[PDB]
Amino acid sequence: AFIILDEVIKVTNRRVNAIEHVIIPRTENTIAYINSELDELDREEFYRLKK
Amino acid sequence: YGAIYSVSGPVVIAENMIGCAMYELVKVGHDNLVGEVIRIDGDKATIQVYEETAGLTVGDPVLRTGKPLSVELGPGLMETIYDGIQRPLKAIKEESQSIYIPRGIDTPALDRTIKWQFTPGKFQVGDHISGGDIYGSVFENSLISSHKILLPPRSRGTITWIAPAGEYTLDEKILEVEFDGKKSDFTLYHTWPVRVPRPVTEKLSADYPLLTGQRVLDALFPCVQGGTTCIPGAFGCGKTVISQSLSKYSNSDAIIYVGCGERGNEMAEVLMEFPELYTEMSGTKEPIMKRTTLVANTSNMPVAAREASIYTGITLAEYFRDQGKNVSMIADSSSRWAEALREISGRLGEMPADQGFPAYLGAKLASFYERAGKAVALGSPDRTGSVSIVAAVSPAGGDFSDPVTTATLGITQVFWGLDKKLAQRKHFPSINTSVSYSKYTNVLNKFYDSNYPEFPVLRDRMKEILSNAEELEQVVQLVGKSALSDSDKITLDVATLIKEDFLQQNGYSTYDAFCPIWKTFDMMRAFISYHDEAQKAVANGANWSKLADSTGDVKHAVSSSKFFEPSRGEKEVHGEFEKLLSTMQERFAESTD
Amino acid sequence: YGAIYSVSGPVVIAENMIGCAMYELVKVGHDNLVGEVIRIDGDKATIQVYEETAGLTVGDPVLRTGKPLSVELGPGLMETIYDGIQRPLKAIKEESQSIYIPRGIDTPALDRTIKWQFTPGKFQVGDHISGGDIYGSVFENSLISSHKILLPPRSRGTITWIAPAGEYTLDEKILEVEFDGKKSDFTLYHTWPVRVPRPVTEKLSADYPLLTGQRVLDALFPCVQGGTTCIPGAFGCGKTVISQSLSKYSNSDAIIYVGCGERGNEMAEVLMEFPELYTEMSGTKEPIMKRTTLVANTSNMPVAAREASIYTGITLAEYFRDQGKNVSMIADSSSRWAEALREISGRLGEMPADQGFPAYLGAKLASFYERAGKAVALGSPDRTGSVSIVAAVSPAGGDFSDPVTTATLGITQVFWGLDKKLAQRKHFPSINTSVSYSKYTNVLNKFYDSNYPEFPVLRDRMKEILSNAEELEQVVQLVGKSALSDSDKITLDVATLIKEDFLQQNGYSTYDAFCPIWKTFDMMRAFISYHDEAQKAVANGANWSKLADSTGDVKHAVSSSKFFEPSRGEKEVHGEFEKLLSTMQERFAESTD
Amino acid sequence: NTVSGVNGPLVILEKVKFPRYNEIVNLTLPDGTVRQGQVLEIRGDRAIVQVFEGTSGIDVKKTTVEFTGESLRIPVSEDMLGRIFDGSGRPIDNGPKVFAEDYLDINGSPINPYARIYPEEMISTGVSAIDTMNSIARGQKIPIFSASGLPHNEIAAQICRQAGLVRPTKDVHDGHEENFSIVFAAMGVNLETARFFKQDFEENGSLERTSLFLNLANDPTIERIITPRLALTTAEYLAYQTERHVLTILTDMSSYADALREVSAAREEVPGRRGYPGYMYTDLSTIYERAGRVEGRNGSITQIPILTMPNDDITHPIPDLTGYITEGQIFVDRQLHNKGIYPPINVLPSLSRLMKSAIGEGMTRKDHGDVSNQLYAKYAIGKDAAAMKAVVGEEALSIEDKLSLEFLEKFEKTFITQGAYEDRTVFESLDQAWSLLRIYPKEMLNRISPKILDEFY
Amino acid sequence: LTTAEYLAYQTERHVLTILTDMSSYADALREVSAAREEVPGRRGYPGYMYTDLSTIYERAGRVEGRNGSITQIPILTMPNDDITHPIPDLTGYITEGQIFVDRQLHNKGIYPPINVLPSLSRLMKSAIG
Amino acid sequence: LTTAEYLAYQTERHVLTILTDMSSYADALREVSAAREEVPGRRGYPGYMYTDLSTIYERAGRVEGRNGSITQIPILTMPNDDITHPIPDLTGYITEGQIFVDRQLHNKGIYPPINVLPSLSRLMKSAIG
Amino acid sequence: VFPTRMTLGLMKTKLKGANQGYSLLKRKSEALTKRFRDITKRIDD
Repeated sequence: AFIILDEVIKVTNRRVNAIEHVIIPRTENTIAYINSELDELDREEFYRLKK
Repeated sequence: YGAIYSVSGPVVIAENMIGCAMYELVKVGHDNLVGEVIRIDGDKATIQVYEETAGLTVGDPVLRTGKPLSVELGPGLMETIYDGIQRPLKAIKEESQSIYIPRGIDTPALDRTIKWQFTPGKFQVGDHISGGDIYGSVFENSLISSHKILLPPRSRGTITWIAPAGEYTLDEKILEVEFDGKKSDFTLYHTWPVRVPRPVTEKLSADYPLLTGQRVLDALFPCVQGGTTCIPGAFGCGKTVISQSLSKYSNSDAIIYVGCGERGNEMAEVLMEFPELYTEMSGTKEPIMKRTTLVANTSNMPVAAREASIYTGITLAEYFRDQGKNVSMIADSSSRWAEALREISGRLGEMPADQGFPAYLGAKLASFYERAGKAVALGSPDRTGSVSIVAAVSPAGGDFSDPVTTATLGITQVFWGLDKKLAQRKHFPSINTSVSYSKYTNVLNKFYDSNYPEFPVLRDRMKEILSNAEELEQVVQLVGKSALSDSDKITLDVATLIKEDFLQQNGYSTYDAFCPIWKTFDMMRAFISYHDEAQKAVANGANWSKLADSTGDVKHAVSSSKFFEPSRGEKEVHGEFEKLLSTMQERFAESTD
Repeated sequence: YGAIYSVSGPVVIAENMIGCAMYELVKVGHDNLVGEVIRIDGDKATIQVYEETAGLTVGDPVLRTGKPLSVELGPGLMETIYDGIQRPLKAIKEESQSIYIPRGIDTPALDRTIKWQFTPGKFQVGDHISGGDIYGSVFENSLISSHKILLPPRSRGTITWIAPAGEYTLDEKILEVEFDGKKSDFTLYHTWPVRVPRPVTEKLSADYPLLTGQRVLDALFPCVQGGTTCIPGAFGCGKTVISQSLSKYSNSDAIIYVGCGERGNEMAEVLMEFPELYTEMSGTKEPIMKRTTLVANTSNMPVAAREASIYTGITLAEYFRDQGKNVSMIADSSSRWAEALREISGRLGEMPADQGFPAYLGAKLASFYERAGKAVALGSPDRTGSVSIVAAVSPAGGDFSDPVTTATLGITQVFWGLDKKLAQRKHFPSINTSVSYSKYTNVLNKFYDSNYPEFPVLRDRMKEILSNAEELEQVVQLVGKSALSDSDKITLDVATLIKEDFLQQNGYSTYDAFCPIWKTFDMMRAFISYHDEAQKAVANGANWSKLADSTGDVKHAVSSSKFFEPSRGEKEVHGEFEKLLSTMQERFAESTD
Repeated sequence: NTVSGVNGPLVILEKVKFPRYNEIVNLTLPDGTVRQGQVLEIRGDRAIVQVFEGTSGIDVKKTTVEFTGESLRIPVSEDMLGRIFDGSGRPIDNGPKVFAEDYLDINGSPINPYARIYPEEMISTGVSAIDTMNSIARGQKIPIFSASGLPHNEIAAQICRQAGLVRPTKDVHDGHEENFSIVFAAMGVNLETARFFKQDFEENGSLERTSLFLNLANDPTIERIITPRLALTTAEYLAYQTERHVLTILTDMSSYADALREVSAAREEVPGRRGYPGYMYTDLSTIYERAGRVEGRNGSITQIPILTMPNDDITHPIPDLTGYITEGQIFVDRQLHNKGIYPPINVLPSLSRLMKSAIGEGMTRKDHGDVSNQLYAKYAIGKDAAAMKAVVGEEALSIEDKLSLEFLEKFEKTFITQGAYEDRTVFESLDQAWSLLRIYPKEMLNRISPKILDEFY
Repeated sequence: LTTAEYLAYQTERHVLTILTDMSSYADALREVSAAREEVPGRRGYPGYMYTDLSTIYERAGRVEGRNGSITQIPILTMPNDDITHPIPDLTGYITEGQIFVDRQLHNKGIYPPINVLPSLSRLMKSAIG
Repeated sequence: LTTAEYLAYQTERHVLTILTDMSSYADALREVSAAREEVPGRRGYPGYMYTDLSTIYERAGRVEGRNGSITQIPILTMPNDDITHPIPDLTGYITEGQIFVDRQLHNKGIYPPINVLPSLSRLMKSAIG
Repeated sequence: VFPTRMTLGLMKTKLKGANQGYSLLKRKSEALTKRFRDITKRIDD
């Protein structure tokens, strides 16, 4: 039981580190990139209308 | 003067303008709503009218006040609550019998039935006079003469008329200056444009040493006067609590509180609580209120008054800076000031820019901070005064990526974090060395190093101990405590002390309420002293467990210093610390052996 | 004449115009600034004046040239550096005593001080002639005629007189052509408008390789003469490096280098660099430069020049393409050309399309890439020519989804991606198979197979090694390399070697920068033989670590192979690569057992 | 005639059509103030002007004009060295009166005799972090890309005080042959920041060899845009006449861009993407063209502009346009600062286009460039491998990888860490690099030829 | 809101004002403008959306004499479950806390389904006695 | 299209018109309205872009005589790659389903690379028997 | 490259998936290492 416990904890430890460092910041950066383009399409339109 | 041609939405357009300038304050119609001239096309002027125009018509008169949007800085400024364009709230509460000021009702910018006793300064008939020179003073405090009457800037000449000592009305004159004929008469109150910064002899790097009486600012990353500081808010993280603390505990001459466009429930608290509260440097006569001049706009108040707010407060502080007093400027919050700008642009059809937020934003936020600072005071005596700016910022889009928070962090050299967690745990403020920096720090500590404190050495060593500890906590989580030595465990203990003694406060005693420079100094001296000996002794054959059982009485004593008087050794240098050095040395002989 | 009505910015309005196209060339003032009539509003034509302006009086004459903006096509343009508005920069250095053009100036577009050598043609007296016929030639190069002089398109007739062999001037007339009376007399140079593509008899499918000289380009996805290429930037592109390569290595007869409003340092690097390097077939008269004609513009140099640059360059290319010369046209960078359209659209006040970039960007861009390609030469003689358009682009949005990049991606035939991480490690130019394509590869690979190379099989195996590497690389980072097997462990390793060795072509040698079609083949062959042998060896019983250890020295030798010159063995097919095959085979026996 | 209206910083004048483009006019205010302005637009019996002084307080028939009849030019002189100016060329600390020996108009194109022969000599500040990875040639432009929460000001300061000590050493090597002068233009910065720069020039003894132009943010937005240009016109004059290498430090670029943006959303032009100007590119381009060797070929203008991202991204319209025009960038990172590394300049995506050109062999080694290629690769892979170490542990971390982990630490704490008075030289940087690089096997070190490798491990 | 201010001031009564739906009021405000020279801000919602919210908000608080009061609970419906939607964000800054009601609990079949997980009253202590 | 309608109607033929490239067609529409009084909507695309697509699309369907038909295959390349871009988004609505080609299959080395996961035709079952 | 027009909604849920996983998986990890330690002392004896 010990030897197995020793192997499984090593895998569970890698997964926490992976989701924390890689996954979450990728979701932040991608969201942001798209946000910045997106708001500008709505704004420029209003300026076009006004002109 | 003018005649109204059209009124479209909140905006009034008026013809027969042959002499309206584009900053002028005007009273529109017969309802005398407040308005200011944004643009001029031809003989037609564009005015944004900030106060409700339901009842207003076309063909009605437009009467200029004859000057831009300005604030009057006169005497009687203390123990009054104002708006950001400045009109006494208090006088409206009595007269109108309504707390807030409703449409079409206006009052002079200060009370005018009030009379003051004017004493002369150092001038006499026929002597030459210049800007910033003290022509007389008025008391308002029984601590200081808050209103020094200075000669107006943009005014100089030879004085044809000096009134003597005696009591005069605000309307009544006391000075005439001859400078290309009669320049004008002058009165106690002088006028000053909000967006125009006062002239000064010269501004200097922010370095003037004074406390805010909150230890953690000073200890972790030296608190600065003439500084610029941003603090993150979220309107229930305890920012409002530290603002009332920051205002009381300080030893500065005045505090100017600016509620830029706030809840109004927070503004209600500052009105009432501050006269209840008592000075930490002595004085009666409504203590905190007497030292404080209060500008209060809630979020519902005209977009102009909120917009003016930050400018108007900083103007009162700069003027006093010129007087040679140290003033603290506390603003909550520049995110509400920014928002208001968005409102005005949108109402005009003036294009905003990035994130829907004005293009006007960057340059304006920057214009404001540069007014704040250390200066040598305008006029011939030459004095030092300072204005310290603390501005709260908060999300403006529900993100911290908002143009405002990110623009201000660039301009500022001080950043101090603020947390929900530490506030629930009863540490107020909430500054940690991971969410802060101060680049002003090198000059401040240096200044402190001169006076008696060993400050620079101590402070670098303090930052490092809290940093190194964080890393040592991560090991406790993963591996546990079976891979940490006596020396690493010791780092943790010292760090807990630094945090306990400085960061955690809540007004436990009238020793947390005010702390001098000396008590801050003695606390850290004690922690480093223990750190070096303790680690040395474990290297020489001792254990953390051993150190702990013997240290006992001396170690609890340094933790509790914050409840006790600092006045034990002398009068502000603490005896509980001075004796500790000897006991800690003695402690270490026993520990090694 | 005209009268200048308004000068508002670089856009100038003048009344009392007449004629006026929509590309008509005008000179504004007595200063003679470059402009073009964009619009007409009423009698008044709106001209954007693209030259610098700080001293143009309103109410001066505006002179029409009577004709659209054109370039002169004739002898002596080769080995000459011009801007896009056609003024000899070299002449500008002498006259002006300034390297760049000063504003308020204008001068003729071709030097009129020199004489050129006319040699007869293939059209004698009474032969019928029709545009693009080779009337004669002028030698400009010391191995070829770079300028074969054609009769201009839409001219035809029978030649009464051909002047005899001899030297003449280029101002001097040497031909009379009869069509409908005396049609006109002709000179060596003729004009052609840049907004009119020069006609062609017929277009031919591309089939003849563009030898790019670079391994990473030949190997991953080859280009063809008659091709179209898009390259996206982010300032890690190494555009000057690859452009400099294209000029020297590409086996085209002529190369037209176009500076589209660049750094001004980089255009200066490629001018200076050509005479120092040597031609690929011998000849000196400033070697590489002798085949190279430059359009050079700088960023805040006249915008008309910048805008005209791709058009003027491509018209230069088309002329040589009708002469039956193969041409490599390098446009660097078209995104600054597109930027100009953003600017134009702004100045005028017209509404834009997506992200402020106009809609007319896609259609204009599409015409441009369509004027390039492989063709059968215009005129009776019949020759084959080519234009290969290679164009760099860049974001300004910090993504690859922005209009400029997108509109080019739509149209382009060959795409060479840019991977920021590889470039951060340095691997100029940097690509993966997933970010790049050439639709032309199939037809190219059959052609390469005839030549000697094992090229088809190597193209499929190259894609496959990179594609597998990408999938496995995600699994390694997140999960661990524990799931992976030893063959897939190898996949990462062989692929890594290809990254470092191919992509990197910056070098400090011309052997580490020029990799011939044969040198590129041997390298790729050697590396695949390794991978196949390697997957087998671990399969019948060997480790990734054990295998790695045995090849060891032999692996270093293939890495360092690239540094070694290509001029040895049979030609570039060295004995160094051939012996290496045997050593891999031997190594395979050891590795397995 | 007189003023019809003002819409923002645009002033609508009614006046006749006779003035020239950028002709100065003067506005007579009834307040006892004169304000200068320059024609942005000329139209049929009206003009639209941006005033350098003020931005508001402009009347109708109380306000009158007289046209100067003279277009906007800078009196550029060469005896302008040691004199202190503001953002218009008035003295604020009582530096010497401007005079005149030549007048040049500002248009980004004075006489423009910029480069058609590229730079090739080397300039070193003694900073390895900068010099090795980014080889600064004598007329290249490489900006400093930083972000909020960094001491970009401090690094700009490192350059300025350490330059003018390193340069005579470089004079002997034939890296230089001539004196150095610094032309500092500050835009839109705090009093406190402005004094810091002035403090640095005093402190060194290069207050007499520097020109300082100070523009503050509370001075008009129109004054702020003229400030970099004014500095640049002067700079070209010093280069021309007295043949010195002029380094221009133009700080801060974001402040300048905020000014352009207010004069483009208050213009009758619609601005580009993210409310940032459509000719924002152009405005930036004007500075950038003014780079390279100047006639007589021994003076030059070299440029380091300072950018702080106000939104922490290279996504933003300012970094992306800036980086395209210039030839590289020198990148500073947040992580390194937090840790205690000064200068905190990271080397992960910092890049020099004209690296090859800049290195030589008559004042630098030829191995500067070869060794650079290794450092960039190795560091880059090493940074990425470290993040990977965190995730995987030791179950996908090799022996070789452990060596990359060691190279990374050592590079950070030695190569990048040096105090603000520490001066290096190129030869020392190479030697220290060689040592770090030494633990790697021969096989590993594969982007550098065997000839080089074998001699120096 | 006006009717309420009169009952509260003159005859001194504690009034709770229930206002539903602030999202429909906001839409109306975005909706008007179709010949005005007034331009909206983010997501098509005004730049002056603040101003309009404020307007409702100004009638809310203690009345003068203070035994009567006007107490306001506005009700805001997220149409797409986005807390970064402009309507809740501006309001949230002005308001003294917020009540969050989530879909998840309604789904288990709890009614009312107020998750008190991110809900806050910032003057929680101040109310009780 | 008009010629196809003549083929389908008068002589009862099965007509296949293959119409490439819609994207090029979309741009052309976009370049105009830059001086028309008619104003451009979302992402600078005309609002009557839908109307333009629908004129093209109209000649498609079984003709009367019910022995002829015109079947229409429009060819769209996504210029930005996403399917929420204006060019594809509007077209997918007018049509009855969609067919997705994908970059990913192409990379592995597949031909014709067709992903089927978002691909569905909602009138498929009824037609066929 | 990822879709520009209203990706926001999907991308937000990706974040919520990720977030839920850190907390839960950390609880799970915490518990396994707490047990592991108990076994360690038993096995050694």
